[PDB]
Amino acid sequence: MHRIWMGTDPHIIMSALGSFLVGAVLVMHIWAYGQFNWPATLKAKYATP
Amino acid sequence: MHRIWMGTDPHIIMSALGSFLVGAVLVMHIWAYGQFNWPATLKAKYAT
Amino acid sequence: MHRIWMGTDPHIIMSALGSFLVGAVLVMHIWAYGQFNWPATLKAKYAT
Amino acid sequence: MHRIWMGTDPHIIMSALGSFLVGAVLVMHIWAYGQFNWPATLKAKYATP
Amino acid sequence: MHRIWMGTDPHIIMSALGSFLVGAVLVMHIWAYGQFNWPATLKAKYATP
Amino acid sequence: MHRIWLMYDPRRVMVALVGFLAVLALVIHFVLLSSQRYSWIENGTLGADQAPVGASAPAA
Amino acid sequence: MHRIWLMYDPRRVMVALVGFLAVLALVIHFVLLSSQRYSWIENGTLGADQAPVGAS
Amino acid sequence: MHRIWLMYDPRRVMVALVGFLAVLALVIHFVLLSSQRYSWIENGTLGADQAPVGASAPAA
Amino acid sequence: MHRIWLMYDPRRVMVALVGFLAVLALVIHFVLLSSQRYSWIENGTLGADQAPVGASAPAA
Amino acid sequence: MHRIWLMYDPRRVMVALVGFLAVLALVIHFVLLSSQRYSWIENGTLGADQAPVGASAPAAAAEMSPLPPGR
Amino acid sequence: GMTEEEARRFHGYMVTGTLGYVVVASVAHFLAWSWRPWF
Amino acid sequence: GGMTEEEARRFHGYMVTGTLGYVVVASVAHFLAWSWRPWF
Amino acid sequence: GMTEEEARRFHGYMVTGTLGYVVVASVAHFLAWSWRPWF
Amino acid sequence: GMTEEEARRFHGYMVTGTLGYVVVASVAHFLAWSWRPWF
Amino acid sequence: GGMTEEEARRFHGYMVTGTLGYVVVASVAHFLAWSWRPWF
Amino acid sequence: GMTEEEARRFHGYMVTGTLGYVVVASVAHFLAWSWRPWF
Amino acid sequence: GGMTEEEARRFHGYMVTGTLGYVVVASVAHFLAWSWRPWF
Amino acid sequence: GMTEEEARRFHGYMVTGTLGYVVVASVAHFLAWSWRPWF
Amino acid sequence: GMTEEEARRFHGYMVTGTLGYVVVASVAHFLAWSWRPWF
Amino acid sequence: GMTEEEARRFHGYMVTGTLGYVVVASVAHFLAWSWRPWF
Amino acid sequence: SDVKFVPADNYNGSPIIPTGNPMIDGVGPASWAEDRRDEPDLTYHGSHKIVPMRLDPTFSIAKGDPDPRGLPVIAADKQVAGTVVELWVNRSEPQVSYYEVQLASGERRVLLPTGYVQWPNFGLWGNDKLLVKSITAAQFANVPATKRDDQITLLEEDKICAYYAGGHMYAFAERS
Amino acid sequence: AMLSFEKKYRVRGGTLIGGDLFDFWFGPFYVGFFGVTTIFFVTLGTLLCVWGAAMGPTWNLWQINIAPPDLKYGLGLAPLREGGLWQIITLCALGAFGSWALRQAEIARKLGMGMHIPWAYGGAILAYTTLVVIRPFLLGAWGHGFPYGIFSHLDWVSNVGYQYLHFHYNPAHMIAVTFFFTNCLALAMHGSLILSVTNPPKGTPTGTSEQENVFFRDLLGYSIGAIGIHRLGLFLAVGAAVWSAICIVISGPFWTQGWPEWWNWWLNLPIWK
Ligand SMILES: CCCCCCCCCCCCCC(=O)OC[C@H](COP(=O)(O)OCC(O)COP(=O)(O)OC[C@@H](COC(=O)CCCCCCCCCCCCC)OC(=O)CCCCCCCCCCCCC)OC(=O)CCCCCCCCCCCCC
Ligand code: BCL
Ligand SMILES: COC(C)(C)C/C=C/C(C)=C/C=C/C(C=O)=C/C=C/C(C)=C/C=C/C=C(C)/C=C/C=C(\C)CC/C=C(C)/C=C/C=C(\C)C(=O)O
Ligand SMILES: COC(C)(C)C/C=C/C(C)=C/C=C/C(C=O)=C/C=C/C(C)=C/C=C/C=C(C)/C=C/C=C(\C)CC/C=C(C)/C=C/C=C(\C)C(=O)O
Ligand SMILES: COC(C)(C)C/C=C/C(C)=C/C=C/C(C=O)=C/C=C/C(C)=C/C=C/C=C(C)/C=C/C=C(\C)CC/C=C(C)/C=C/C=C(\C)C(=O)O
Ligand SMILES: COC(C)(C)C/C=C/C(C)=C/C=C/C(C=O)=C/C=C/C(C)=C/C=C/C=C(C)/C=C/C=C(\C)CC/C=C(C)/C=C/C=C(\C)C(=O)O
Ligand SMILES: COC(C)(C)C/C=C/C(C)=C/C=C/C(C=O)=C/C=C/C(C)=C/C=C/C=C(C)/C=C/C=C(\C)CC/C=C(C)/C=C/C=C(\C)C(=O)O
Ligand SMILES: COC(C)(C)C/C=C/C(C)=C/C=C/C(C=O)=C/C=C/C(C)=C/C=C/C=C(C)/C=C/C=C(\C)CC/C=C(C)/C=C/C=C(\C)C(=O)O
Ligand SMILES: COC(C)(C)C/C=C/C(C)=C/C=C/C(C=O)=C/C=C/C(C)=C/C=C/C=C(C)/C=C/C=C(\C)CC/C=C(C)/C=C/C=C(\C)C(=O)O
Ligand SMILES: COC(C)(C)C/C=C/C(C)=C/C=C/C(C=O)=C/C=C/C(C)=C/C=C/C=C(C)/C=C/C=C(\C)CC/C=C(C)/C=C/C=C(\C)C(=O)O
Ligand SMILES: COC(C)(C)C/C=C/C(C)=C/C=C/C(C=O)=C/C=C/C(C)=C/C=C/C=C(C)/C=C/C=C(\C)CC/C=C(C)/C=C/C=C(\C)C(=O)O
Ligand SMILES: CCCCCCCCCCCCO[C@@H]1O[C@H](CO)[C@@H](O[C@H]2O[C@H](CO)[C@@H](O)[C@H](O)[C@H]2O)[C@H](O)[C@H]1O
Ligand SMILES: CCCCCCCCCCCCO[C@@H]1O[C@H](CO)[C@@H](O[C@H]2O[C@H](CO)[C@@H](O)[C@H](O)[C@H]2O)[C@H](O)[C@H]1O
Repeated sequence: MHRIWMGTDPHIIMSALGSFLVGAVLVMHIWAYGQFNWPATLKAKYATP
Repeated sequence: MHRIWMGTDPHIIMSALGSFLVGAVLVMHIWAYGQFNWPATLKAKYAT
Repeated sequence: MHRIWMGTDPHIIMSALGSFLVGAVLVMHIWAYGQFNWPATLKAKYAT
Repeated sequence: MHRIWMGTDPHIIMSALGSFLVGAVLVMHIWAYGQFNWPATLKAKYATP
Repeated sequence: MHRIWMGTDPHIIMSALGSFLVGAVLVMHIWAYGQFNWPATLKAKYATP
Repeated sequence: MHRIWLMYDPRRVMVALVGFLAVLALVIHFVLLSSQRYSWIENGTLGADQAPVGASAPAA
Repeated sequence: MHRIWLMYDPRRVMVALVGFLAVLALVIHFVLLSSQRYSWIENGTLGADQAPVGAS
Repeated sequence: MHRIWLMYDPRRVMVALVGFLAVLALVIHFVLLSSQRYSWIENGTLGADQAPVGASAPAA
Repeated sequence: MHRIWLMYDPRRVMVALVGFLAVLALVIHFVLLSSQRYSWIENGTLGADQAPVGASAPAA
Repeated sequence: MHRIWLMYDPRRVMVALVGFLAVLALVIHFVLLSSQRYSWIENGTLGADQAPVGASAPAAAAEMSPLPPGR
Repeated sequence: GMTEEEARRFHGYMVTGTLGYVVVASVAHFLAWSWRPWF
Repeated sequence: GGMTEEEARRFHGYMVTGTLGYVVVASVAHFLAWSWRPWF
Repeated sequence: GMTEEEARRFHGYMVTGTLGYVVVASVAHFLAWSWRPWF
Repeated sequence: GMTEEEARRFHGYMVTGTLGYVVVASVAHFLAWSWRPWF
Repeated sequence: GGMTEEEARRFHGYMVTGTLGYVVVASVAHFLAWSWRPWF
Repeated sequence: GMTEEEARRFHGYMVTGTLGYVVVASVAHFLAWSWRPWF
Repeated sequence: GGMTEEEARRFHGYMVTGTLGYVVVASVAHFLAWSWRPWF
Repeated sequence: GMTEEEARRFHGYMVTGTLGYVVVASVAHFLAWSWRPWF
Repeated sequence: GMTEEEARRFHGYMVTGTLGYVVVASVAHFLAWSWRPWF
Repeated sequence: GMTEEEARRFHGYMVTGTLGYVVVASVAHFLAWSWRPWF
Repeated sequence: SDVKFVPADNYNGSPIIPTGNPMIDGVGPASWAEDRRDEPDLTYHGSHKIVPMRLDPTFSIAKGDPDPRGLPVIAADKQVAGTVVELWVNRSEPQVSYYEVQLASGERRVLLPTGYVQWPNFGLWGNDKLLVKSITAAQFANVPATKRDDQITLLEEDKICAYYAGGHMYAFAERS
Repeated sequence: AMLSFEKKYRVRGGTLIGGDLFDFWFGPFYVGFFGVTTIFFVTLGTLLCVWGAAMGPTWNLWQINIAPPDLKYGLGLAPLREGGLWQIITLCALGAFGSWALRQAEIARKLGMGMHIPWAYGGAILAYTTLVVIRPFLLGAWGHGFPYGIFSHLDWVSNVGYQYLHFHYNPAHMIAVTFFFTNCLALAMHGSLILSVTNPPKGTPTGTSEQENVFFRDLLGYSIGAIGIHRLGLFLAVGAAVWSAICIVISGPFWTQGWPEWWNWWLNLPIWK
């Protein structure tokens, strides 16, 4: 399968993969914070009455 | 059957198929979240 | 029967047919979802 | 009768005939769905009460 | 693994990493101050009636 | 595919692309800023259920 | 078929096509954005039953 | 009939044709979108029994 | 990535960039200064909870 | 960081910078002089608690309107 | 300038594209007719 | 230019095979649809 | 000018790119139609 | 006039920059959606 | 330029064959339709 | 573009990746069906 | 330029290793998340 | 017109100058946010 | 640009810098958890 | 034209000029702040 | 066939294509009014309107302008085409009408209409050379001649001006 | 058909876009790419004006009136029957006027002329764009544009003038009027001088640059010269349109009181307050 990398530059591969991962991870957290009600339970734990 | 790939560029085939799959999966998930009422039931499990 | 393909381009044929199928299948599903009341019955099952 | 075709590119004949047939078939179905009350009876069979 | 750095400029790498860390750390603190109710509880400790 | 950059001078294309995106971004931001729903400078701190919504259809 | 590109330089047609499609897309969006039914920036969160219809 | 392409340069008859069809298609759509019966963006979801029909004043 | 500076003269790009950034900064400051919530010359000393907020959805 | 002085002629930069700073200084002074809170020639002697502050909210009465009715 | 052979070749495409365009327009009119008749 | 008569013969075999495969799969789909919700 | 084999090469790309654009647009209409039908 | 190998390396950056731009916009939209969704 | 009489002669064979095939399938469709919802 | 030799090799990986994708999707659907069946 | 078959073979080994490392850490994360707040 | 080494030297200052500005601007936004949040 | 020998030494510092930074952060999180646990 | 020695010696006066100006402006701001704060 | 151009194709309204060198033959923007009267233009009292300045001592450079004589002329290809030997003046409306240029690396002297010259920095400062953006230093050798060096005819004016006019289209083209 | 000297000049080249494809003539007209776009916008914009007349109350040429939308629509496209059609025609007009100027640049390049004519026409385009784009944008509604109708746009001009009580007192308007009037005087003088030397009384020799120079100096007390009078005409004519664009863009976006009370600053100069 390693034939697939031929002709490419490693820095471009690692740029592309690096940017994709930053995107997906950020999106997945922004989404997960909406659904799981966290940190909202954390905030409500320490919030001042 | 392989010789349909002759004269193509494989990095373009992988670009087209990659673009299709990313689009198709995202369309299917936003459609499915509408029909299946999930994550809506997940959000309702942890709320106030 | 086969020689209708002479002088044609295989990728143009597969592009044309591929795009026709996508159009037809999308039309057929959107129409069929209207007539058969699905996924509407699916959505109603798991709605709250 | 075959001498009809002699002036002509067979791909043009197929393109022209294929255009006509798609056209006629679609017009006939759109028309027939109006007159025969189908798929309207199908839709009524499964519509939510 | 070190071969990833070949062809790059050390100062661009340190400049980019440094700017990332500043951005990430600032985001993380303003976020964390929101969730953990600090320094808000610190201010309330020493504030005047 | 990279041979597209033989058809056009990339030095020219990038200037056209940046121009198009800069104008488009300014147009979208101005459209949103002029709306009710997304006039975020005055109302950005409102919660999503407090933010304006356009009128619905009449009941009959 | 392909001899059309012997008459019209595909390098130039492809630019004019991008220009045409960009203007057409902008016109269709600005038409819809200004309608009542499809003013999606103000009302996009309305359900399809709630969305305006231009009856009078 | 093909000899019309000896009278006129096909390269620029086709531009004239495509330009004509563009102008004619746009005019007809704008004419309809001005009408009440065919203002389809606002009222396209109405069935034919609800679609506007124009009449003259009843002239009592 | 540095070969971008062979396509474009950095003596041009520096002057272009500073011209762009200065204009963009002045636009944003005057947009904020013209707003109500961020008219900071007159109202800057208001606390965050006292500063103006745009109209909500009224349900009325 | 001297190499900028080969990249551009110091006379033209020096004039351009001084021109920019003078224009900016005049703009900021006149924006302030036009304001209520910082109209220092008339009100500069007021204490910090006495100086104008922009409203936390404008006032209204339902029957009153600043603009005439129409269209 | 094109030969009368090239003229016949071009004219074959021009007729075929015209027919295809008219077919599409005909279906579009019959869809429009079924949605909201104009006579 | 374009496909030779040899390429045409060879291509036609795959074209027919792919078509018959597609129609077979669609036939299964319709049998399942009919047994789920008959439409006549 | 351009040779007929370059024209035949470009025609492959142009047809594929055109139809791919129409496919993406057809999906966008499927989303728009599901959200708020216009008929 | 750019060579084909210059185009080859240039395109890699153009793809990378486009992907990076789309990634940042995708996060920007997801943040905006979480703050105030438009559908 | 187009077709000699010889390939036209075999093209005609496929044209008549395809037409008759289409008319047969359409005949079955009308027989099914008539049994389902007669229109005269 | 690709040779018959490159096409032969590329096709094998393409078939393999396609089958792997379908297999994973088959497990995904079996899980989804057991969780919330839709017919 | 562009990566050779020799260099690609070496690069692929790290890429596979890094991808497995990432998936392993994410597998731990999902186990912790599931035991903390199950989502089905 | 830049040589390779001239462009590569300039690119160092250009990257760091850009990133330094963005870092300063991010502190400015942090301060502005703590004074009067816009969301 | 950076040679392999520079890259070899550079990598050793970058990894040890990274590990040190993670060590300090791990202590920070241990302290933070003992002060205000968040799960 | 400007030499590298000229630039170096010019930069010294340019930096003390800028620094002296920033020193005066910051004293002027803190006087203004003490008289009538804007936050 | 001496005919200077042929149709691009047989359709109505098609362009013409030059056969020879369009700058020499005079086609498109290089063309001139070929029937123009081949006589000098005259002042109201009937002297020659355009003459070299050495023939009328009434005229002199305005004090504190540069005299352009002896300056190099820099052509479109940045080559030095020559140096200004003389000014020609309009006696009906006092102005410089033509520079006369001694060609560098050649025997010949040629006229240069001042509309096609510009100063470095548009004359405000420097003024140490002349710029001719429209033609190359090679093409300066083919600039049309006047029959005499003390006078210029209306036809010769048209020919010379048309030569520099065509350059902006044809100077950097293989169409020669 | 061609002028008896023309064929010689009909070369390829000078096009800004489209290469050789559109580089041809249709009768007297040069086409080119912006010729094609001109005819597209002219045809569409004209046929929409005919549609505006059809759905309006009358076909009388003077009375046809395609009005802009109400101000309440702001910067949105109104319903077509309520001013939206005026907006589409405005986009056509901008496209046509822009294409026309760029087509003139191709023609000037093909003849080896300077660009003076496209830029002069740019002054008219600027004034139009100010009336229908820039001023309505600064006011925040496209409904501030003028209606397309031969007399109905004069009703708009009248009412906009009296929005400032006494529009004659607009200072930029006074300058613009002075350019328009001085331009008409200069055109009469230049036209008369050229004609009077080229058409002397019967049995008199054709005149000379010296005679027109002498007569012009008797009229103004100085000699403008042949290049100068064409520079002056262009300066006056284009300057008139530029000062016109200024005078309308300041009215509303910048000054909102009556124009007479603008002159209060002159009365209050400290030398005589
Ligand atoms: C209010 C104060 C200020 C108001 C200010 C008003 C200013 C008016 C300025 C414009 C007037 C001059 C226009 C002109 O001469 O164009 C050339 C053209 C043709 O003649 P040619 O050029 O000498 O010869 C060429 C031709 O023979 C062969 O050329 P070719 O074979 O290559 O091309 C084909 C032909 C076909 O002809 C046409 O297509 C033109 C038909 C329409 C002409 C309308 C002219 C305007 C009349 C206005 C007066 C009135 C009409 C009612 O030739 C062409 O292609 C030529 C195209 C010319 C396009 C000119 C368009 C001008 C539109 C002006 C609109 C003015 C709106 C105000 O001339 C004509 O067709 C005849 C025009 C004669 C002047 C009008 C006099 C009317 C007097 C009263 C009625 C007389 C009845 C007998
Ligand atoms: C000089 C060559 C490199 C560089 C080399 C280093 C080195 C070496 C170190 C850092 C460190 C840091 N760098 Mg630095 N860094 C550069 C450019 C930047 C840029 C930028 C806008 O370009 C930014 C935002 C940063 C940001 C940062 C922080 C994330 C971090 C903590 C100190 C700090 O705040 O420094 C702000 C940055 C600056 C004011 C400019 C950079 C130079 C100054 C002198 C600071 C860093 C050196 C530090 C004092 C060394 C101390 C001794 C060691 C601890 C043994 N660097 C330049 C291009 N950077 C330190 C770290 O990793 O901490 C965990 C560290 O040890
Ligand atoms: C408001 O209501 C109002 C408006 C007022 C009411 C009134 C309306 C009126 C009056 C309407 C009039 C309409 C009209 C009247 O005629 C309309 C006439 C329409 C016509 C004719 C349409 C024709 C379309 C033809 C097409 C699309 C052809 C396409 C050709 C193609 C694709 C092939 C291209 C060539 C190729 C591929 C290869 C060439 C080979 C080469 C080069 C080779 O081999 O060398
Ligand atoms: C709802 O109301 C309304 C809408 C009215 C209802 C009505 C609807 C109607 C009327 C529908 C009609 C549908 C229809 C017909 O009638 C639909 C027709 C469908 C058809 C035909 C589908 C065909 C599919 C074929 C496929 C997938 C083939 C794939 C082939 C492959 C993969 C092989 C590729 C080639 C190779 C490998 C060659 C190698 C050698 C090479 C290259 C060499 O040798 O060079
Ligand atoms: C209510 O509002 C109103 C407005 C009134 C309503 C009405 C609206 C109307 C009437 C609309 C009409 C629309 C219309 C009409 O036809 C719309 C027609 C649209 C069309 C045709 C779209 C076509 C798109 C084609 C595309 C995108 C092609 C992309 C090609 C690509 C990417 C490949 C490029 C080439 C490569 C890469 C190879 C280079 C060579 C290489 C590398 C080499 O050689 O090596
Ligand atoms: C109100 O709502 C309305 C508005 C109406 C609705 C909207 C409607 C419409 C119509 C929207 C349209 C959207 C659109 C349509 O196309 C949007 C299209 C967007 C696109 C394509 C974006 C592309 C971005 C690409 C970028 C950023 C690339 C960056 C590249 C970089 C950084 C590398 C540069 C090179 C370098 C560094 C050096 C290389 C090496 C070299 C040189 C060497 O080595 O030599
Ligand atoms: C509702 O109200 C209203 C509307 C009013 C009601 C009334 C409606 C009316 C009046 C309808 C009339 C309909 C009609 C009238 O005629 C309908 C006519 C229909 C017809 C004719 C259909 C014919 C179909 C033919 C087909 C499918 C042929 C396929 C052939 C194939 C596949 C082979 C191709 C060739 C090959 C392979 C050989 C290559 C050899 C080569 C290259 C070589 O040998 O070199
Ligand atoms: C909700 O309502 C609506 C929307 C209506 C519902 C309906 C939706 C519908 C109709 C959906 C249909 C979906 C569909 C239809 O077909 C879906 C089809 C999906 C398919 C086919 C997926 C295929 C995936 C294939 C993959 C992942 C392959 C990966 C290959 C790899 C990794 C190898 C790469 C090559 C290598 C390593 C060798 C290089 C060597 C080289 C270069 C050398 O050696 O030179
Ligand atoms: C919430 O609703 C919605 C959003 C809808 C839900 C759905 C979400 C969906 C659909 C998600 C899909 C996610 C997904 C896929 O499908 C995600 C895919 C994830 C992947 C692939 C991750 C891969 C990570 C790989 C990493 C980190 C590699 C690291 C490499 C390292 C450390 C080594 C580098 C060293 C080198 C290079 C040195 C060698 C150089 C050498 C030798 C040299 O130079 O020579
Ligand atoms: C709140 O909600 C949301 C936000 C969603 C929550 C989620 C947040 C998320 C997902 C966060 C993820 C963060 C992350 C992910 O990876 C974070 C990763 C962080 C990393 C990698 C930190 C690395 C730090 C490294 C340092 C400090 C290195 C220092 C190195 C030094 C000093 C040596 C320098 C070089 C030298 C000495 C030169 C030698 C020789 C040379 C030059 C020669 O010899 O030439
Ligand atoms: C509410 O209002 C709105 C407006 C809306 C709010 C917003 C405002 C905004 C956006 C503001 C932005 C501000 C800004 C942005 O960059 C501001 C930037 C300011 C800067 C860069 C200031 C720099 C000053 C430097 C000076 C003064 C240098 C003096 C040097 C001297 C004296 C030495 C001269 C040389 C000598 C003596 C000898 C040389 C040697 C020689 C010759 C030799 O040795 O030969
Ligand atoms: C060529 C590419 C085309 C891409 C697709 C673009 C959209 C075109 C859609 C055409 C098919 C429309 O098909 C039609 O969908 C509507 C959607 O309201 C269905 O309408 C019915 O079901 C839907 C739910 O599905 C209900 O919300 C609706 O109130 C009811 O009337 C019709 O029963 C069906 O016949
Ligand atoms: C507009 C954006 C939306 C997406 C648009 C594109 C989506 C679909 C892309 C499918 C990619 C594969 O599509 C296929 O690519 C190959 C090259 O790989 C093209 O192949 C073309 O170029 C190759 C190589 O230069 C030639 O040998 C060949 O004769 C020619 O047809 C095919 O003509 C096209 O059918």
